[PDB]
Amino acid sequence: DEVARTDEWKGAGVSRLREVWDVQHRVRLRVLWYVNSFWRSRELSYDDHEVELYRALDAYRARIAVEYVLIRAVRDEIYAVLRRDGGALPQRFACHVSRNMSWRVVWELCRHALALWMDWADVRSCIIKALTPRLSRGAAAAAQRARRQRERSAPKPQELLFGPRNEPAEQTWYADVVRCVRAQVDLGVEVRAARCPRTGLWIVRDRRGRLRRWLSQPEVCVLYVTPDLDFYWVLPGGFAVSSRVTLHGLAQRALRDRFQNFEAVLARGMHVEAGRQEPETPRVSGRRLPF
Amino acid sequence: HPGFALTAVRTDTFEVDMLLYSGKSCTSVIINNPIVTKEERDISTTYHVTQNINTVDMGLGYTSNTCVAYVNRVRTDMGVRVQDLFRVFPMNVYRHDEVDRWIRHAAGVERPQLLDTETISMLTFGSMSERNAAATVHGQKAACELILTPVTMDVNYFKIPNNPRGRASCMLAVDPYDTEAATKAIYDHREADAQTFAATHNPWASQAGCLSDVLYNTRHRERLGYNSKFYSPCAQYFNTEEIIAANKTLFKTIDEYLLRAKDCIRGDTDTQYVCVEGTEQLIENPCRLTQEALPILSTTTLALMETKLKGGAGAFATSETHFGNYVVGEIIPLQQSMLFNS
Amino acid sequence: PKDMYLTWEETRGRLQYVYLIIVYDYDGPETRPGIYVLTSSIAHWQTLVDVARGKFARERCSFVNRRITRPRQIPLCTGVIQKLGWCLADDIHTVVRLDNFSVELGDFREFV
Amino acid sequence: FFVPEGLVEFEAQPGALLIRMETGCDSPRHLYISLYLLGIRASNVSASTRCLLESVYTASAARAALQWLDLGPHLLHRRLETLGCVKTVSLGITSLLTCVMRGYLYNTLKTEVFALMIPKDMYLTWEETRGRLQYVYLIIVYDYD
Amino acid sequence: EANIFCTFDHKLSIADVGKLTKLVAAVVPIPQRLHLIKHYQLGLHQFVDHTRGYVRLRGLLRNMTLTLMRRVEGNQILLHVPTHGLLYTVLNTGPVTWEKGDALCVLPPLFHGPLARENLLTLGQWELVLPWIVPMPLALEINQRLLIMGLFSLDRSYEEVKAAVQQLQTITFRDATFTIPDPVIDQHLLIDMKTACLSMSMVANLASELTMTYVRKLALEDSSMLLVKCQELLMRLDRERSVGEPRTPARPQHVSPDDEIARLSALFVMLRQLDDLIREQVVFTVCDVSPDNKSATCIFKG
Amino acid sequence: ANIFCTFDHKLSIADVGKLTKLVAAVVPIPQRLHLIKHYQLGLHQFVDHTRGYVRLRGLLRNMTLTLMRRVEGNQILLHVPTHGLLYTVLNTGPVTWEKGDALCVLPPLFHGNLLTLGQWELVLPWIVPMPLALEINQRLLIMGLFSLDRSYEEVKAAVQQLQTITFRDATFTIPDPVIDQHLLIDMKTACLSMSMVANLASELTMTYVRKLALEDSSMLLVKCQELLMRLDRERSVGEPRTPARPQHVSPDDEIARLSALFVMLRQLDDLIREQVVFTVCDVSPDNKSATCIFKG
Amino acid sequence: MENWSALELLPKVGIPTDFLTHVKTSAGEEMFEALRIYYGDDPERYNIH
Amino acid sequence: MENWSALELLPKVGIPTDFLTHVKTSAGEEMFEALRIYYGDDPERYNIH
Amino acid sequence: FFFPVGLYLPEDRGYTTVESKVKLNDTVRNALPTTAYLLNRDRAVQKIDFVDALKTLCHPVLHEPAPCLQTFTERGPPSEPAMQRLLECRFQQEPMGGAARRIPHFYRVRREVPRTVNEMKQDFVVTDFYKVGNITLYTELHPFFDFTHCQENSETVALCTPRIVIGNLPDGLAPGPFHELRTWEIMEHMRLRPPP
Amino acid sequence: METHLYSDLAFEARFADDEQLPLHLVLDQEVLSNEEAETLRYVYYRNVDSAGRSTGRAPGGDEDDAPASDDAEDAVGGDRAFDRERRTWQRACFRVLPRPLELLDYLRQSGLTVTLEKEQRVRMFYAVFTTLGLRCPDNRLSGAQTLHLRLVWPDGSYRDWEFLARDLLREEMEAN
Repeated sequence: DEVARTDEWKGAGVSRLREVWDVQHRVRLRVLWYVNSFWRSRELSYDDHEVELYRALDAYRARIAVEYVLIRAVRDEIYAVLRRDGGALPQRFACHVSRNMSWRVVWELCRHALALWMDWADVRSCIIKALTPRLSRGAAAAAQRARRQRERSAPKPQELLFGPRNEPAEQTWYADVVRCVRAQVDLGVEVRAARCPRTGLWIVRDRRGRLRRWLSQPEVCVLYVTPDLDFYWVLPGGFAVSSRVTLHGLAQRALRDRFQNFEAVLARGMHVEAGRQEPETPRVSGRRLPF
Repeated sequence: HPGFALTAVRTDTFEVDMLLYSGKSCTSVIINNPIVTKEERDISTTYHVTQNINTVDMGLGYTSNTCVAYVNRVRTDMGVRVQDLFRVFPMNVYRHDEVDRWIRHAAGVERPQLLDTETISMLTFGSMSERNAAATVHGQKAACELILTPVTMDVNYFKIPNNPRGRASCMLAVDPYDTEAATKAIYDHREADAQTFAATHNPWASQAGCLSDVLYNTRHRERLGYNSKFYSPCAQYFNTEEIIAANKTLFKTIDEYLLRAKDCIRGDTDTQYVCVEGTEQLIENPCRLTQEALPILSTTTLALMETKLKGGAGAFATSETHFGNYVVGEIIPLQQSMLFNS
Repeated sequence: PKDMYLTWEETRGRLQYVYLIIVYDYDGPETRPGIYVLTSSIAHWQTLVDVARGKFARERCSFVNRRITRPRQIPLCTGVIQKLGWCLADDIHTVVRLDNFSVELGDFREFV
Repeated sequence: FFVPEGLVEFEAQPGALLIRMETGCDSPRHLYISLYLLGIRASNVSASTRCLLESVYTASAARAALQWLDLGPHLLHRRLETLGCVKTVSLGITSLLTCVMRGYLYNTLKTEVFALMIPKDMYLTWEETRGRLQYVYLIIVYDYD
Repeated sequence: EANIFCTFDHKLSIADVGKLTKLVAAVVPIPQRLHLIKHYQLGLHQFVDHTRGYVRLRGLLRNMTLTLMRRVEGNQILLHVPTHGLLYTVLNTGPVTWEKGDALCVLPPLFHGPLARENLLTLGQWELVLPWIVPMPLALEINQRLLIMGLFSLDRSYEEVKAAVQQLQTITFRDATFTIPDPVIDQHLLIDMKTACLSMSMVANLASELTMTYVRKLALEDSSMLLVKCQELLMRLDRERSVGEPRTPARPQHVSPDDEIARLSALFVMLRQLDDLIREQVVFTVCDVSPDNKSATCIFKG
Repeated sequence: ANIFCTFDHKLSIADVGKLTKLVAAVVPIPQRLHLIKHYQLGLHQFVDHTRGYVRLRGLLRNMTLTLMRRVEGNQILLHVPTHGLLYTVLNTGPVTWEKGDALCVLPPLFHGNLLTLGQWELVLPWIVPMPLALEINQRLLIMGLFSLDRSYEEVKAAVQQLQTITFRDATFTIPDPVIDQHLLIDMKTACLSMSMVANLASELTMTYVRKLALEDSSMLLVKCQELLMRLDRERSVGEPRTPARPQHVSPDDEIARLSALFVMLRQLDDLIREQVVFTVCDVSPDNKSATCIFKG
Repeated sequence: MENWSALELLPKVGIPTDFLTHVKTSAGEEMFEALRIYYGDDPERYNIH
Repeated sequence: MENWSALELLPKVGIPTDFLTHVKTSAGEEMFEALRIYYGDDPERYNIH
Repeated sequence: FFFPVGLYLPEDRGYTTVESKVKLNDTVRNALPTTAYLLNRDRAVQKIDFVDALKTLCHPVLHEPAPCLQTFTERGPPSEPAMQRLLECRFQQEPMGGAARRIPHFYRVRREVPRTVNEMKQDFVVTDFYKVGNITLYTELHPFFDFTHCQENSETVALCTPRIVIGNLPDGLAPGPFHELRTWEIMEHMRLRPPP
Repeated sequence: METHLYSDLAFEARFADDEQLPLHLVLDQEVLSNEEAETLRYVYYRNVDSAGRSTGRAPGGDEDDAPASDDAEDAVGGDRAFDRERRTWQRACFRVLPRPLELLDYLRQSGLTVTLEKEQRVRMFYAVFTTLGLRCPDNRLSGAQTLHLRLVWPDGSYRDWEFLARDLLREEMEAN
């Protein structure tokens, strides 16, 4: 009888159940240990010197710290350009203002909101979420093509009179809303934005088109980031300070290890055609009989 | 008593001898000679003789009329046997097994059964899951209900012919071919409601997303896994898209009422299934035209029903009301002097 | 015969075709072939074989288990379909037998 | 009036406005364009209707008038001169139109009353209750943004 | 039983009855096999639903029974279900070249390429789309390419599967070109892959120690064109596996030919089981075609 | 349907006496044509030295068969049978019939009483019961597989054992597929195709059970993967360490593998299947003709 | 769709019409199938092709 | 698309129709405007609407 | 046909119009309706209770508000600008260890919290709650759950929470005296209608 | 249950190309919510080595150590950084049981025989059976390795849990 490995696998049973935690002690998942695995019959050696654990903890520290050192770089850039201009900032966002108004207290509230936002930074925030489309698959040719289409010459009448017809006035902006009447900070916020054609400033609405109405509230402050990594930090009254976010003091494979945007493969219920309207999810559920 | 109050509906089919009036030569019937077709069998020889007929109306308006005249028997039982939801949704089970087993032992349903595939449901017409009972002493049956609030004012919502949906969902009050005003009249709630000037009468029954709305809109039943063969008496009051599709000028609504808005209940089975485009009988339903249900005589206590039965003719017409007990009276004496009249 | 009859249906299809099906369960030492008469509303052969595979995958895993547990002994088949004819949904009679039966002596069509 | 073939799309139906546009050249220096071909210049027009009606004027002379509107130092109404409404075409390679200067619009033998057509985007009313009569006006309003 | 009557709901114009009367002796798929039917149950438009899967229509169309259209008289079309072995005639609506002596199958309507959208029947919210009566080698190629697109596309990113499927969807058959519209991954397609995988592994096990090395023996022996064109595939296989040399085969040690006969018999069983998943049944075998390829006659049922 | 088959040659009355013994025999015709010559009659239109066997079985799938009905002096009434109705055919092949046997049709390689003209001959296919047909089909196919190595002698004893065939009153000599130490070309493609299919069946399931068990993975896939491990362990036991299959494959080589597997599976349907033609009924005495139902 | 010119040109018969409701109401509520209600004097019945 | 049954059933004028090329050649190489070639014997001429 | 069973008439509007005819002993089982008596096809007193409605009351689709939540969240916030006052929630999450000293630090602000929706469903009396003067009627969807529209990370998200007991029903749909009579029925059930 | 055997045999058969070791897991309500476990598309693991980057790259040196330098054109390297980041993950098998259960009574309701030292009868509402791989470079193995569990839902979002190799084999490696 050439008896199968499956029956001796089951009848050999499982030795013991051992649970384990993660490093941050957030999840706690359990591990089985079957005796009839081939894990036993390879005769593995095992050892852990402490210097390797120290280097492992340092590498894991870097992997956790890449986001917060990016946020610290953002704060340093804010303070750098705020020292650089000399304290005089323009209004880059459309809001009607009054002249007789106390403005030193708005500066105090702006410093307060800046310290509060630095206290409550997280990996689920503006710059990380705006960075995730930049790490994608077709980002290189898309940015190259947008650069070439931006840097195209003035068209001659030949391509206007016989060539093909020519051709994104709104942008997908990401926002961190902080607020000091309640010390409530709001992290993952999406804002549709474009220019006001009557002037040269920006108009910020919802995806529904709400005309986002926190800018008139005197206590909030917002951080805006654009997909081309342009930077904005807007105190009430429409005045704001601008920069570029600088990530050049950071490694590349750390940025791809941490929050590189995901690419999916084909499972059941998915179109082998690329990009049609898919049907519903597979949805293996316990409410129904599982069929 | 739990913290709510369910209210039931039912469809009860009578047997009607309707009389028909028509003027002289209302239509013209064109016939021709019979046409034979020969079918060869091994022993027999069956000829199908055919003859085609064109009927042309010779009237401008409705030149011929009918009226419902005389009933002689009630086909259904007019009972209170509650509609089995576990057979019209045979798939939805509880997540934990033992509580599901305990509920199945609590109710009468034995086990969940798997719904059929798409191709099997293409070949067969429907499920017809439930069994004919052995002794069917009173006729077929239906009684389906809705969870309502116990503070529904009964005097205007259970004594007159009212739409049990929560709002007056009469589409004919809407100006025709207007789709926005229809959902403004039957779904929105920051405005008055027809026939009862509150916003609604049951917040668990009116708007989109009520358990009535998710349980008796047929599209919400297709969104989950439902059974098609069974007939829902609520379904004429909650299939919203059919009512929006019935938003025409009223002549066309009457034409669809006498042409397409007649229903199917098979007469032989013990429950009330639906016909599968059957040419046997089409059941005329005047409730679908008006979107209103009719209040039937209901009684809280035994003694009020006793003094209803002790009273003479027209005793069912009134509506007596004690402190915490109440009797709704029938708006038509079809329990008074139908079965006694025979 | 009430023992050999089975279905996976509410038997409310109009034209009920019939199918002889045998299997080869190798959970026994030699073989335990479960002979079966099967009605179905479905008429096409291949999709019926797919439904039967969905219903009889335990015999398939038993078949592969016989193949691994005994290499020298050849496994013969897994099962053979053969239609016999078709009837109507009211022609059944609860031993369940049929009053009318159109015949169609089809072929031994195997499946795994 | 004569017209090249590049402009007579959306013109085989009788009844449409016809405005002669100026052109700083010498030989084709006047050109007769329809109102619908002016629709690729109005900012009032939405994107859907514009991408519709620009996908019918993909000929030679239509884009030349489009360029000639956007090449001078002047405005539009210092280059547009209204002629009125057409009533018939002739459909050659150089189509012949018959515009109506003053009066009604009708067929020969008056058997058919032609109708003036205007696209939905340019239409504009300022009252919910129209009178027994209402006049029609052509409004050009400039956005000096 | 042999004749079924489908009645229309709408009134019929002259254009409607004129479009219908050109559809005499055409194919109509009917699911229900009832004696009298409405036009919503006619043809295929009751189940045509894109973004769902071509294999779904191929599965359900396989179950629907067929008929021919004759004796159209307005508000009735009198479909006639053909019985087995008798001689009937068929007009092909789909632009497929027909040849004599050929056997036909039924496939869901894959579009010709210009997307003509010739519904060839007008209702307000109903169309009469038709399945394509197709010769056997094209339908076999369709099932083969469908299963290849099914097996290949697992666990692949969109890039390589796009650059392969854009080649694989294009078919050619007698100066024509068609595509597969909704090739998506479905449950029936998945269980057909699992059965194909079981069958292929059974072919792997049930090969003897001499049929496995026959191509190696001929690769030592002969050099034809297809010898090279198969040897490159097996050589790339064995080179991606091992970076050694593909060994010369040895002498056959245990010869006992009843084992080889039973071995090839089990191989034949598993190979017919694998082959039936791409082969559809013959629904029409032709007798003679019109020289215009507009119609033909066929000796089979529906 | 009727077919009239005439002869342009002169027909001797002795050959009429030969032909009336073929009162009802199966003959194949390449296309259903109402009036036909005799050059399309039989299997003499496909005989040569180089094609041999598999070409005729492939060309027999698409030919339509027919039965001779009566004999006029210069035309033969051929009658195409239809399904369900029954006819009386003659036992042409060397095997004798029994009741209930499903009859299949096979090209007569061994054949060796036929109509004779100056360039045209008459040859009729063997009407054999289906189990014998599958039996000699797999016998010829294994005999074609062994064709490369007959320089050894126990394999010569093997093919000598495979040469004869056991049946009721039957010792036939199935002809050698390899002639002059060379194989005929269609059998060469057939044996090569089943060889390479047996190779790719080994070399692709090791990938595809991994590709498929990322879905719902029943015990069928588990025992399939263990069986594949048994095949791998018994394959490379006399070999170095392992074949060591990789995971990241080029897509187009996998396409060229799988399409080749299916397209060479496509050209083996004529050998793995059998056209059943007749299911026989009550036979005549001494078994030289029989009434049979045409199950086609 | 419907040649309404042939109704206005061919000689009719004279019938006493008795609509149920008012005839403009039965026109505006679409009891009948195909309507050609207008006002004034259409010259549509003259251009015969 | 004209009613070819009307051409079939109406009585025709017998003409010595003698053009230059073959009939199938002048048809299939598109000399005329709207062709309609049935090869068998179409029963569409027998359905009158 | 349709009919109610088990309703609750108000007590402050209570009356009797049949005094001379009926006289019921004053136990609570006659003072709270739980049955309904109808007539059959024959003139026969049939009876329906809550017991026989178990084929409907206990279905697992009745306790799944997920399609209800989906239909509630697709039509999102009320577009009425007059009622931009009730959709304000701040439902944060913070640690609890520092809370015992942050509780005098919470009132270091002098700015109030907006009113919650479930608070806003309780300041209507039994009879105006069905009128249009209520704002929260688009929140009451199901007798087993609480539906709301209020804000997380400055976006109005729909939130469906289950009413674990029957106390979370609003008083307009479930008034206090009704609970008192229900408890009186419970006390009659345990033979305790005179309590000690 | 049924995926653990298959993955055990798969890692056995694939052991010589990569010396991964099987790691049979169960996840429950402490990890992810039931709404997340009902639509869980597939899992992902990666055997990051002890001191450095990962397994899917070159051992010493690469072209991903450079700064990103804040450019628009090749914002992070280009497509090659995407290919290196996609190559380093491997897809483990996956099986989810979305009904409440008890693990030991489930495995005894299947064919297995659990002999635990004392009744640690764990209860849960939904059990997803996953099975990762962890590498040994040579036949020895360092405890300073770490894992990265990646759980993917079809919207594109994910979650990441990480834990070392030391705590995984703190007792079981010491039991052999």
